[PDB]
Formats: sequence, structure tokens, C-alpha cells
Amino acid sequence: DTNNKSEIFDKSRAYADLKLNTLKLGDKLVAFDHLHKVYKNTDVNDPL
Amino acid sequence: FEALLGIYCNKIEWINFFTTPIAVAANVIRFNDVSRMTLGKVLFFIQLPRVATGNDVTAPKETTIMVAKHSEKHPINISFDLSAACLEHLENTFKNTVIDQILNINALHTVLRSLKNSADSLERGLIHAFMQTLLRKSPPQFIVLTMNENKVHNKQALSRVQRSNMFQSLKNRLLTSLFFLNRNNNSSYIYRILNDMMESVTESILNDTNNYTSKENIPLDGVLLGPIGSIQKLTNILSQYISTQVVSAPISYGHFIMGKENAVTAIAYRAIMADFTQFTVNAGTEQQDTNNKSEIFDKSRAYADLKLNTLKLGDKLVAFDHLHKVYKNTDVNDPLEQSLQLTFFFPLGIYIPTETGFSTMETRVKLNDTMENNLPTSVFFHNK
Amino acid sequence: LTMNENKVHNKQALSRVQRSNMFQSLKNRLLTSLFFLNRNNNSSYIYR
Amino acid sequence: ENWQATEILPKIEAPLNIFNDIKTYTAEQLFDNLRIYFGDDPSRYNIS
Amino acid sequence: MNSKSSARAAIVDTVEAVKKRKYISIEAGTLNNVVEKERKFLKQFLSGRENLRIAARVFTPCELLAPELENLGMLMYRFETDVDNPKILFVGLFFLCSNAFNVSACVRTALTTMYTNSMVDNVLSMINTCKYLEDKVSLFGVTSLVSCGSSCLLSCVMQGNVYDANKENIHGLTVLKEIFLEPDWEPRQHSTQYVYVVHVYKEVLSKLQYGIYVVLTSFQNEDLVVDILRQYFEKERFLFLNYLINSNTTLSYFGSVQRIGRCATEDIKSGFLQYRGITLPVIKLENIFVDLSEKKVFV
Amino acid sequence: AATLVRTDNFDVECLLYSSRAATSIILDDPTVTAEAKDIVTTYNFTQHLSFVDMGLGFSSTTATANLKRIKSDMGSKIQNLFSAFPIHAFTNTDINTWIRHHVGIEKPNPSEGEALNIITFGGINKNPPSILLHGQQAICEVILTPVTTNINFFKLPHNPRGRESCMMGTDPHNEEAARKALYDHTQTDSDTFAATTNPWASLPGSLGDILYNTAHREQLCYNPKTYSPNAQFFTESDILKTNKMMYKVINEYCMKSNSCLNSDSEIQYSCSEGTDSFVSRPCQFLQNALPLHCSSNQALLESRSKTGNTQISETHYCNYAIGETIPLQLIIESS
Amino acid sequence: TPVTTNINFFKLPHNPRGRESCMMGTDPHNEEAARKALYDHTQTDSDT
Amino acid sequence: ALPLHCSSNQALLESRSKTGNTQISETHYCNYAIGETIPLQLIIESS
Amino acid sequence: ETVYCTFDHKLSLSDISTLCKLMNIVIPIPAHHHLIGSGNLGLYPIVSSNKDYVHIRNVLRTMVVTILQKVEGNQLVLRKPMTGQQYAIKNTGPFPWEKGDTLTLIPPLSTHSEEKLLKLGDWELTVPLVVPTAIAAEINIRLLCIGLIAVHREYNEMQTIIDELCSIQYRDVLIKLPDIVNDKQSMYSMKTACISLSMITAMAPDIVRTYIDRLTLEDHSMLLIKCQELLSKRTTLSTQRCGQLHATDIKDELKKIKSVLTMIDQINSLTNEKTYFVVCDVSADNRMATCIYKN
Amino acid sequence: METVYCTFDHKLSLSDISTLCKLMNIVIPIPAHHHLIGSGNLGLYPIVSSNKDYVHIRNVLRTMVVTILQKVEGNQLVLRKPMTGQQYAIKNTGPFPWEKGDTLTLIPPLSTHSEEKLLKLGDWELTVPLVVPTAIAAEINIRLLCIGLIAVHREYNEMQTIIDELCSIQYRDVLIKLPDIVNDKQSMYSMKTACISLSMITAMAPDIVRTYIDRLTLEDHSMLLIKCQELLSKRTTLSTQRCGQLHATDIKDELKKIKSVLTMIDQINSLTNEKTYFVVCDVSADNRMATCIYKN
Amino acid sequence: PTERHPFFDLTYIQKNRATEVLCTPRIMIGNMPLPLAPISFHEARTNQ
Repeated sequence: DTNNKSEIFDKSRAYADLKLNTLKLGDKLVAFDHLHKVYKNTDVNDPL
Repeated sequence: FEALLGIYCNKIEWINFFTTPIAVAANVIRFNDVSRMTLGKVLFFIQLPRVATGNDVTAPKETTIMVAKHSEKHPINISFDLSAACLEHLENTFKNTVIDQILNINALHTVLRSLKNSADSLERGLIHAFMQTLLRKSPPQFIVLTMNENKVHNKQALSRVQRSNMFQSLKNRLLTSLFFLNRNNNSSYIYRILNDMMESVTESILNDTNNYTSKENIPLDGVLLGPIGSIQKLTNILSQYISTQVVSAPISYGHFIMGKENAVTAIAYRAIMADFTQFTVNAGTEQQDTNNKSEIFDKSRAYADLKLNTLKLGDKLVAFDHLHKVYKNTDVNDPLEQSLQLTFFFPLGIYIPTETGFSTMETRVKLNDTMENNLPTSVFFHNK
Repeated sequence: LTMNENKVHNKQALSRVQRSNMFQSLKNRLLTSLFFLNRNNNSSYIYR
Repeated sequence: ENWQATEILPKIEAPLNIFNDIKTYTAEQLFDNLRIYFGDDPSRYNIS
Repeated sequence: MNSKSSARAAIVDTVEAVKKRKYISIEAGTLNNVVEKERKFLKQFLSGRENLRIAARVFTPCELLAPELENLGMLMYRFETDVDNPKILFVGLFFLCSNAFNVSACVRTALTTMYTNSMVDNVLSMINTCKYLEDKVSLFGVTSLVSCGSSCLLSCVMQGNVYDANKENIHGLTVLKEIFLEPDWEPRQHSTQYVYVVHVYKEVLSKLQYGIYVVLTSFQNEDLVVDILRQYFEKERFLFLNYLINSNTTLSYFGSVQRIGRCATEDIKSGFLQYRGITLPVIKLENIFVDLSEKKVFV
Repeated sequence: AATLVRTDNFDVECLLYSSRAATSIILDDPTVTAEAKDIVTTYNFTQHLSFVDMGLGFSSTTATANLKRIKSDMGSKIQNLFSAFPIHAFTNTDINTWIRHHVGIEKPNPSEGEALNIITFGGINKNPPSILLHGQQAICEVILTPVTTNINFFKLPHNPRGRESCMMGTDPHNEEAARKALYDHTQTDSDTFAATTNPWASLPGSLGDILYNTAHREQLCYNPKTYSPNAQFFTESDILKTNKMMYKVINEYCMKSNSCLNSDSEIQYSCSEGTDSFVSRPCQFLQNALPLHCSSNQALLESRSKTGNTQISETHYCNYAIGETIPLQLIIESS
Repeated sequence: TPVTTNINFFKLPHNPRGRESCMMGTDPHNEEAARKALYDHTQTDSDT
Repeated sequence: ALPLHCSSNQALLESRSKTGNTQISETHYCNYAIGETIPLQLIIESS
Repeated sequence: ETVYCTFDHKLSLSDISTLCKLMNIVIPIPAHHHLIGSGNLGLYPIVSSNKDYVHIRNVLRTMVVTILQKVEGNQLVLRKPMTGQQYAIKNTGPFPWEKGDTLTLIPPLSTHSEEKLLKLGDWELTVPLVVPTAIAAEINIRLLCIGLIAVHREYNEMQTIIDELCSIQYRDVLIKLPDIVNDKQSMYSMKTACISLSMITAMAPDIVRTYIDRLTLEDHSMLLIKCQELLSKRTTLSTQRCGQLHATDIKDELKKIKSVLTMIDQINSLTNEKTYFVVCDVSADNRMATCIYKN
Repeated sequence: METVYCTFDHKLSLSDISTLCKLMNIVIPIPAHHHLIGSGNLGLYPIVSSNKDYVHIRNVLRTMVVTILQKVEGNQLVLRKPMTGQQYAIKNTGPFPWEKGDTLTLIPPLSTHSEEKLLKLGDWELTVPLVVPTAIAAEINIRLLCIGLIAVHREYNEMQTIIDELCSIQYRDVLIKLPDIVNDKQSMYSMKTACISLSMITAMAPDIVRTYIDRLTLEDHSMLLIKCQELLSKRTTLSTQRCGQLHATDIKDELKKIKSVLTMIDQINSLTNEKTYFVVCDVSADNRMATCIYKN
Repeated sequence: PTERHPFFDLTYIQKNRATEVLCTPRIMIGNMPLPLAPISFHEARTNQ
């Protein structure tokens, strides 16, 4: 019954470091942003 | 192709009785013959101290009072079945075939996990039955406060003036302090009423040095436990006073065995003296009326350390938690969620006498003159 | 928010009184918390 | 019913059993088996 | 597979299951004090979870049991009596099939000549002076262990196969060939049939005469068997519809059926009894699991 | 005129305090037993517990904390007495057919003598309301004077018997003086120079006693499933037992939390098995009910909805408006 | 109608079918009781 | 659907515009005015 | 399978001695369940609080029989009986058991002068009477006769005719049926049972008349002749004024037959009496008896 | 021995074997009483091709020997022959809520509009009879006997006006109906004996009983009582009033007559009453499987 | 204690010197007692 890793879900991949705008809500760090920088100049609207 | 991915199973968490903070209200001692015990009772001896009277006042006599507390008893059970096919695949292999091996291993894991689940269920049933008995015992707060306010003289039990004013005070406490977390917001006031609970409640009998003791020998004093919907608001309004500390708590049940003395007296006289050998050897000596430890209540058991959410109410450290972590996925409700039944009454068609009639709020409304407006026939009121 | 308050109690099935009070709660939550950034200004409330 | 067991036999002291002054409790019949006596009753000494 | 081995394993498993039902393991401390007879009895320690048949001891005056002290396996009837001294009294199926009306005159007289004495004559007079039959005399079970002392001891089986002890020579119910009949379209349909007893009354212008029938059918359902027995007895049923109103005797039906128990189709064999030279044709059912259900009347 | 009474059930979260080691539990080693049937083998683990309660005073208290919801409608569907006492009838067939016609009961010919367990033992409704928007509702009924003073009676928590019937002012273990309190009008009530305000509810053999007391309800047949919220005020065999001493009264009260009363199935029934965990009925304990925010017409109700003044009662000429005693709308809006 | 009551109907969020038609009070998977809720007037609506 | 701030005439509508009380619904003799359930005008004024 | 019962109040020593006197008895139980309190042990939670006698007879048919096995320190061991096996039953009823008798449960003849085997704070213990089947039929018929004739007035022999109904005798043990002059202690009142009987005996002749007046051309040959005889013997002057002079609806005939058949399958309770026990042997002095369990 | 192995003659599909895995713990009757059976004798389809008559299917379903499905393995299919008084778990098929404590009988399938989503495989189906409460089984048997008594009254469109009102019944908020009763003579025998017993109830009815109607109308008064007054007013097709009302100690004759009336009532009940096959003890919360302690 | 049912006037009458309780229905609305139905109330019902 025991199984450790799910290869379709867990697979070795390269990692990096980047910055995110975070909030703190009761020891919960949440990334917090807008997608306007990828909907800057398109043919669609921001779907929010 | 249709691809099916990994099968994810649940891991049921494990509820030791002494991990949950109901066990600071509890004190649980194995005794293998309550299936044959008729009545357990404890007998308490209170002698009252009196004051010296003044000149020419009849002195009250020396008052000696005995109270006997009985034992309720309550069974629990757990049933689980095994199917006939699983019982066949459990014990043997018919042959060394691969499917027989797979189903054999599956049936073995089924039986083992079912026994584990039944043990967890007996522990949670102990939680639930003890919570059941606490809520059957516990009187509500307005009754407790009014009875702490109203006391008696020696001469006669609770005079009619005393109990009538007691009833009117019950009305007032009920109509003011009913819906408690919802009406006010003052942390001072809500902390004051929790202080009133902890001063209203009377203390237990046994003072063990090590049962639920903090560091440097300060005993924890009781548990305040609610549902999580209460306690989220309670932490949000009382986060100044809530801490977590490591408290020396027991881990195992107490254990008591009869002797030949007790078994022989149970056969001959249908009864048991507990603490029988101390009760025997302290007889001819001087120390008769003193006895130190009650073996049926104080018994050596293993100890450990654990963390508890505590509050400080006037130098009183009190465990403070919710039982939702053991009522996460259970068929029975959290029994702290309980229903009220308030009864409402209202009239219709009451004829106010025109002969002594009046109206205030003349400036607000103005009727149109019709006798359907000048006699009440219907009554209007709002729904939920 | 309404479903987490009106989770099914451990009984045979989801009850009519449960879902009717759930519907009235849906009306109330909708008519109160609809336009969120625009009505109030309490950072405590919005953070809540 | 056995009260000379209490009257004679060893007893363990206990701190702060009560708060609301058992005069009121006994007077309003809180208990199941109670027994009061004011003057020192001699019927603990008639052991048969 | 091996086959022979697994067969021996199953036979050993059945024998060990019989021992598990028969003896009990003892968890007494079992010290070396006792004598060897008590030692071996404490090692074995039988209990009565082995026979699984239900019997009853019975005392009856031996004047009534004329063929039934010799021919083991008979229906027996409890006749309560207003005499305080003996409150119940036991009766042979043939002893009651004497004055049953189904039996032809030759068989009736022949059996009577078996059953002729003062005690049996007085008991038949009592049975005739009784108003109805079915709730002054009643069905009781199947005979085993006749002792025949002064007052003869009869064991009698309420439930299970008919045997005294040793589970050897398992006796069978003996039914008089004339009194039984099987109402069904196919007699002996597929397999084991249920054997019933039908009491049918009749009125020849003065008194009631009872008739004792035994039916064998494949139907289990009592509603089905009373539905086939009404179709069988519809004419005399009609005659009682006229009788039961003008009569005043306390009865309210035509007859009643009650299940004896199971049989087997291949365990039905013919034969004849003989007592004092009177050859008497019978249908001997061989192995019977006795199962008394309730009496079910039909009007 | 008429005092209409109605009970409402509230979902309440409600916390408990208990002193440490207040009560001891002694248990058996859980016993194993096995039932080997032909399709399954069922293992049963049983365990005996005993509770000794070591504190003398009440070492455990419990206070009402916060409303969750209201499962009650607070509607107006009155008690259909033609389904509550469905055995009775007027004499003539034309009269009875017209009364059933005009009051609008369904199934006007019961066929009771054919099938009486259907309707003596309790008329099974067989059909809930196809739409339901607010939960349960049930409204009982007391017939009254058009004379009874509002300001003495209706604007305050008060027993709708007319004469108040609270046994916290009666001599304990004195049933003669108790029945004199519930019935005597040579004496006065307190709170007024008026021993009665409903002389058809308070008086013995009146339409309170002959209709809602179970001593006559068990004579005149009825549905046991029909919940009547005025039996809790007019059953007197269940108030002469409350005529005891005060700790026995509150021990009996807190032991009376088996909570046979459900809160399922579209209307208040009264099933009597005690499967539900807990209920607490302070109106049952205090033997009075509460006044709610009703009014006489929309004219007064509009100014009440303007100012929010649901606490202060106010009267027009012959139109009255009663002030509410617990502002539960404000309570729900606060959470 | 010129008769339809304002305060029972128009001053509240309410279905302009007259009879309210919210399926959160109806038995799920019961089309017969559903059409009885949408059409029947032997029964009453709630709220009045 | 939802009720919105309508009235029977300008008489009721002017006093509504005075006090801003668009929530509370009020009636004259046969003229009525329906209170608004979402104060969307105040919403747009707030942003 | 066993059942544990823990009592709710405390018990006196005389009460525990009463249980040791009653250590074998039948007890009916509503829920087929392992842990039962004294609040639901017995039959007094059903009788005396709910419709009596005919629903009581249906309920005594449909509850779970369960016998006492052993009394612990304060708990009750009740073994529930399996079909086809032996058990042991003590004799509480007055009528003497004999061997080979069939046994059944009748409701208790609920006079309130009984010694009330337990009476534990407004709860009491009521058992059904185990009785032979013949006496059960006789008791049922005597009760229906009392409940029929108690509604008639102006019989001046009503006291002696109720007394001759109430005195029955069976194997030298008399008993008086406690449904005397309608004392209302527990008359049981049986009003649907007598109403149902008389609805049957009133709706029968016209239903068999409307059926038999049709399709005689077919050769049934037995039914047509029998109904004429049976109907015109008792009701010799048949249908003179006729009531409505033969204006019937097919729907009316439908409702007549549907009603008259509802009455029968709802008086199904007093229809039959099942044999709960077949006693094989009876111990000496008629204290108890080992029986086998059926139905 | 007790176990019976069903082996299908025709091949099947994986949807079929998934349905048979779903369909577990269902009572299937077999006529064979053998140790091996094929698909020709599994179920009730080998009889429901013969005239499809509901009374006929019920009669042979009474003659059937019932078994319980256990352990579908391969194309083999285990059937346990259930022993007397033992406990077995039954998955339910009758559209009912299955309140505990009641008895169950086994009834022919009431044909719904939707075809069975169970098993239809090479001109062979799996006709599983329903399991219903005993009270509604008696109700159906009443409706059949009533249609026998009324369909003797030969009409045109009045049969339809009776049947469309009659057949759709509601028990525990469930509508069922049974169509296409060709009204064979097999119901006529089961109705003839009811006719016999009503004649005898009439002739042996005592003088107390018909008097008891009028006496209770004079003593008490009720709407419910009125309903019975309305039946006795609506039909007065007997009108033969007796002479004497003295009851001058005829009491043994009265006992004898009342015993006779009760016994004729028992005969009509033995017609209309079907045999309890199962006794429910424990029900799942789904109302999908429930335990019984009784097997025919 | 005279008023017991608002439709039924109750009293005491003497026949052969027994006090003979007596129930008698008030038929008309005015026969209710004037402290229980005042005359201004009858004029108000009349104006209705």
C-alpha cells in the first residue's frame, strides 16, 4: 500500500530563485500579483 | 489510451486519550471488575467551623455532615465484520498462485487495519461518553451564578423572599447574558465573565503534585473547551492572554488489582472497602483518622510532557481547546453544538379600551379613518 | 463561505431545513459582501 | 447504609472541596445520601 | 492438483470440527492431585453439543401401545384428560386412525382387533365424547426408545432426525398406506418433499367423524398447500358449510394442516407391518428431519 | 382575542468549563466476542465505564456563547387542530362537511373505522411542503377576552396561562399550596391586583385545561407526533414534580437534556426516542414565554422599521405594538 | 392585479413569478414534487 | 430579482433625494416608494 | 447474540432479589440492538403511553422476544433466542404448562392491583404472559365479547353476564378477566376491533349479493347456490325497502370491496397467534420448563 | 451442497461483469435445487415469457427456492441457499425507504417504463424479483382480488375508469402501478373462497355485532364513526332487521358464533396475506443494504 | 370560578336542595358579560 513518489506528479527538475510580492495572513505567505504585465498589449482582455 | 494515475489513500490520525485536553478533567484508572461492580460510592466527611457568638446569643451546635456520591455507569461498543471471502483468503493459501498471494496479503492488511480502527473507535467513544456525562452534569451559567449569590442561614432552608428574588434574578441573568460572544466586543467584559465561570466552579478533591503540573510545580486548574467556531473568535479577542506551555501530564491509565481480602469480602458481604490494607493497618495505632493516599484514585502511572493552549485568569492556568480534531470525521455531532428552544407569545384582536385611550407617536404616523384601521383584527410581524 | 458553515452533519442525507437556511444565508452573504473594495475602508475588515 | 464507617474509620483530608457552603446544599437537598447530626451522637460507639 | 491429499485434509478438518463441538479445552490450573479417572475425564470433558436432536421422555400406560412397542417410529398424540391423576395421555397414530373415517372397514377392524382392551375402549369413548378433536388431542412427535416396563417409557423426537443414541439405525416415520395421499400435479416433483398431517372432519347425519390424512408435496408454502387442499376437499367443505351453522358444537373449520418435517424422495419405500399376524400395508418414510410448524386451519 | 404561542429552535455553539480531575472514570479491558454467521463473522468489542463525580459543588459549568443560525421559520402556520385531535366531529354530516370545507383541511372523510391506526395513532402527512424556505414552524392557540390589558401582560416575559405558574415561589413539598397557587383566586396573583388575566386559560376546566393538559389529552385521542408548545405550560402533573427543592429542580433540568425533539422534516414534530445529543429549554425552566416584535398594522410597523426601536413598546388609539425582549435580528447581524 | 400587496412582495428580493421558484427548498431528483412546487396552490407558498 | 429605488411621484422622490434614505421603504396614502436594496449610487461615489 | 441492560436508577436489595427471582423470563424489546437501557426495557414504554391492545397485539407480534439469562452486579444479560434451538423459560403465568404445548405471548391482563414487579421512578416492568395457544384464543374471544357488550345499555342482567364472561377456567386454575364494568384502569377499550368486526359483518351480505347477482350463465355451479342458501337463511327477508332501490355505482362497489378488504388485513393482528415456544419438558413443581424456540 | 454455482451459457462483456459486481447481495430465486445451474435456470426470465400474468408469476415465485448472490468470480456466480433463522445481508431493489423492524416478502417485478439496466444478454435477461414490505404486498394482493371482483362485472370503459383510479397507489411517498391484467380465471378461484367466507360471516354473525353498530352510534359520535355511518347509509341492500334484543344468557352460543366469524376472517386473510421472507434488523444509511434474520 | 368557557355560561341551581352545577350556552355575542365585552366594544364592532 505504501508508495513514495508519483512519477507523473513528482519528477526531478531544475530549480532557481526569484522574487514575489508576498502577504502575511496568520503565518501564511501568499504570492500576490497582477497578470497585467502579460496582458499589456494583446488582442484579449484580462479575464478577471 | 486512458491513463490512470497514482492511487492516494487517507492516513487516519491517532487519538491517545491523554493527548486531548479532556484528560485534565478526567482521571482514568483501569479496574477489571466494573462488569461486576454494583455501586461505586465515595463518602465525604465535612465538619463545619463555627463562629463564636456574642453576649446572650444562642450558640449553634457543632455541625457534622456526610455526603455520599454514587457511580453512574455506561457501556460502549464497536462492531466490525469480516466477509466470508476475506476470511477464506486470510488464513491459508490454496496454492502458490500469484492472485492468491495478492489477495492473501490484502486480507491480512484488511484485518490488521480494521483492528486498529476499532481501537481508535473505542478511544473516541471514551472521549464522547465522558463529554456526554459532563454535559449531563453541567448546569448553565446563570443558574450557577445565581446560586453562588444566594446563600442561607442555619434556621430554615431558603426563605420564600430569597427564592422569589432568586427567580427574578434568573430572569435578569438569562435575558442579559444569553448570547455571549455575539452581543459585545469588549475583551475586558468577556475575560471578566470567563473569570466569573472559573470562580463559580468548585474545585475537585484530589491534589496530586504531578497530575497536569507545569514547570517548577504550579498545577494547571481545569479545562475550557468549546467548538472551533467559538474558539477562533475567542483567540481573536483574547490573543493577549493565550500561551502554550509544556505541562507534566500522565500517559497511562491507573491500574488497580483486588487482593484476597477484597475478593473474600466481596463474596461474604457483597461489598468492597477500598484502601483496605492501609485501612486495616492504621487501626490500632494512633493515626486512625489520617490516611495519605487512596490506591483506587492515586496510583503510580507513567508520566510524560506535552503542550497545551493555556489562558491566565487571575493566576489560574487553564487548558483551552476544541474537540473538533477528534470530531473531524465522525457520525456523531460535536455535543457542544446544542439547540435552544425559546417560546414566543403575541396577541391579536386585543381591544384596547377607547374610554381610557390615547396615542403617543402622533407625529410619526397618521391613519386613514376607517374602522378596520380603528380596530385591530390582524397582527403583522416579521419572519426570520 | 456558506458551504463551510452548512457542511452536512453526520446524518443520513443533506436535509431540507439545512439547505433552505443555506439558501437564505446565500441571499444575505450576496447582498452584504458583493462590492468588496468599494464599500468599506477598514484594513482590519478587508484583511479579515 | 453505613455511617459509622465514616464516623470511625481512617479518612483522607482534602483541600477546597466546596465553595458555596454546604449548609445551603444540605438545606436544599443537593445530595443523594446525606446525614447530619449536631450534637455528638453516641450511635457510632454501639458496635455490634 | 494432488487431490488425494486435499481430500484427506478436508476429512481431518471435519473430524476436528466435530471434536471442537464435542469436547471443551480446559483452562483450569489442572494440578496433579486427582485420580486418573478424573484426570482422563477432565482431559476429555464432553458436552451435549453433538446430537443436535431434541427429545422428550414420556410415561404412558402400556395398554395403549400395542404395535408401537415393537415398531419404532410412529406419530404420537397428546390427549389431555380431565382426570387429575394423569393430566396427559399418549396415543398412537394407528390408535386414532381406528375411528378415523378414511380407513376402509377391513383395515379398521383389523387394527381394532389389535387395539381391543378395556383401557383403549374407555379412551376411545372419551375421545368420542370430546366435542372436536384437534385441540383436545394434538400432535406430539415421532417415536424412539420404547422401554415397556410397567408404565412404558417413550422417548419422542420434537426436532431432528429420529435416533435414540449412537446415531445408528435412524428410524423412520411409519404412515398407514391408506391414510396418506399426495395432492400435486407431478407427485415427487424434483427433490425432498415436506410431509404434512391433515385433520379433516366429516358429519354423517348425527355426529362428527374425523379423518387423519398425511400429505407429501414439494411445496413449502403453507398458503399453497391449503390452496391445493381446498381444491381437493371442495365437496365435503360444502357439506360442512351446511353443517357448521345448524350445529352448536364449538368448532369453526373443516380441517387443519400441520408440518411434520422434511423427507427425501429416494427415501420413500413401501412395506408392511405385522403385529400378532395382522399384515398391514404401510409407506415407510426412511430419514425424516422433524420440524413441527403451527397448525393452520381451513374452513 | 387570542394569545398565540410559538417556539423556535436555534443552532447554538456553547462552551464548557470543568475543574481539573473533577470526576474519575474506571474502565474494563475491552472484551472481544465473535459471532460466526454464514456470510460474515462480526467482532464486537465492548467496554464498561463507570463515572464517579468527586466534586461536591458543580465542578463543571456551561454557558451559551454564540448563535449559528435559526432553524425555525418564525412563520405563521398555526396548529391544525383538526389534525391534532382528528377523532372528533360535530353531529350532523352537513355541518361537519361544511366546517371541513371552510377551514380547508385536506382529506375531510378520514375512514377511521376502516383504517384508524392511520389517524388515531397519528395522521401521517405523507407529503411535506414541496417548497420550504426557512425550516420548521408550529403555532399553538389560546382563546381569550378582548379585554385583557396589554401593558400588564403582553409587553413582558410572562406565562400565557394568564396566572403565572412558576414554582420558585411555592412552598416545596406542599402540593396543596401548589394547587392553590395554580388554581386559587380567593388569593391574588402577584404583580397586579388581578389573580387572572386569562380566565379561560388559568381556570381549572377552562379551555386551557380541557385542551392542552395531557391528563385530558390522554382521554380524548390525538396524534402523539403533533408538537404542541403549550403543553409545556399547561401540563400540571409535570409541574407538581417541579414542586421540589431547588437543587433537585436544576438536577432534574440538566438531566432533562436527552433531547428527544428533532429539528428535521419541515415542521416541529415530537418524536420521543432521545437520539439527538442535547437541547436546553429556559422557557421550560422559567415557566414563561417571551414577547416578540409584533404590531397592529403596517403603519406602526413602518416607523418601527425606520427607527429600529424594537425594544420600546408604543401604542396608538386602539392599535398597539409590542416591543421585542431579545433583539435577535441585531444578534444575527452582529455575527 | 392592482391588488398585489407591496410590503409582502415588492420591498424585498423576490421572484416576479409571484410564487417563489427557488430549487434550494425542493427535494432533489424529485420532478413531481418539483412541479408541485412550481404549480400547486392546494399547497401554500412560504413567507405568507 | 432585486428591488430598486422607485417611487410613485416626485413628491416622495424629492424627500428621498434629501435624506438619502434609499434603503428604508415608506408609504403615503396611495402613493408608495420602494427602498433600494443595493446602494450602487453610493458604491460608484465611493469609487 | 447477547444484550446488556444497565438500569437507570439505583436498585434496592429487594429489587435485586426480585431480579434473582425473575432470572428467566421473556422480555420484548423494540430495537434489535446490543445496549438497551431500562428506559426502553420491557413493554411499559409502549403500553399505557400509546394506543392499547390491537396495536399492542401487533407490537407484541413484531417486537423482539429476548430471555433473561443471568443477572450481574447491576446489569442484565439477555440472550436473544435463535430458531430451532432449546432454551429455558420460567413460569410466570397462572395457567399450568404441560409437555408438548405450544406457547404464545398475550398482553398482560392489566389490572392496576398487580404487584408491579419493578416500579423504578415512573417506569415499571411489564412482561407479556406466556400462555398456551388454546387459552390465548379463548382470552381473545372473551375480551372481544366484553368489549362488544359493554357498549349496550338496558340489559338488567349486565352485571351477571359480564361476570360470566370474566370468569374463565382452564386446568383447574381460575382467573377473572379484569375488564369489569369499564373501571378504565386498563380496559384496553378495543374499539377499532369491535368496530372492525361489525363493519365486516355489515358490509359482507351486500358485497356478496352484488357479486352473486352477476355471471351465473357460466357453470360455476357451487358458489351461486351456496350464497343464496347462506344469505336467505339468516337474512330471510332480504332487501325489502332496499334503501336506495338499486342505484349503485361501480366506483361505489369498488370502494365497498376495497374497504371491507382493508379491514381484514388490518385486523390481521387478532387473526392469528403464533407459537413462540414449543415446550418439550417441564421441570418438577412447574417452576420452569425447557422449551424450543420457533417463530 | 448449500452453495450453487451459476455458469452462464452465453458470453458476456466487461460492462456486464461490472454490473454483476454492482449487483451483489441480491436474492435470486432458482427452481432447480441443484449444485450447478446454467443461465437457463438463473433468475425469473425462464418463466416470464409465459403470458406475463402477474398472478401466475407470483404463484410460481412462491414455488421458487430463493438464494442470495455471493462472490461473483469469473463467469461463475455463487449462490448461497439461506438457512433458517440465520442472518444475511440483502441489497435492495424495490423503490422504498426500508424502515427497520418490518417483515419483507418477495414480489414479482412491477414493470416500470424504463427498461432494466441490469442484464440483457443474447435473448436472455436477469429478471430479479423485488423485495417489498409485507404490508404493501398485502395491498397489491387486495388490489388484484378487487380487480377480480370488479372485472367480473363486464363493462366497456368502466373497467378503465376503475383501473386508472385504482392501480396507481402511494406507500411511503412512492407511486407504483401494475398494468395489463387480462383477468384470467385463476383469480376467480381465489375470489370464490372470499365469496364463500363472506356468506358464512353473514350467516354466523351474532346478534351483538350488527346491534353494536347502532348502539355505538347512539352512545358516541364522531366524524370517523360517520364515515362508517356513510357506508351503512350508502348501501342498505340487506335491511333484514332481527327481532330480539334481550341477550338472555345465550353466551356460549355467542362465543361459538364469534369464534366462527373470526375464523372466516382468518381465511380471507390467509388469501390476501403473503408469506414473510425476511425480517430486517440493521439498515445501512444508504438504505441500500440491510440485514435480516430469516430466510423463508 | 364561574367563567370556564367563553361560549358557555355556568352556574349553580338548586333542585331538591342539591347545588346542581349547570352549563348553558351563551348563544348571542352580547350575552357574554360586559366586563368581558364592553359596550364601547359592541359599538366599535357595530361601526365595523
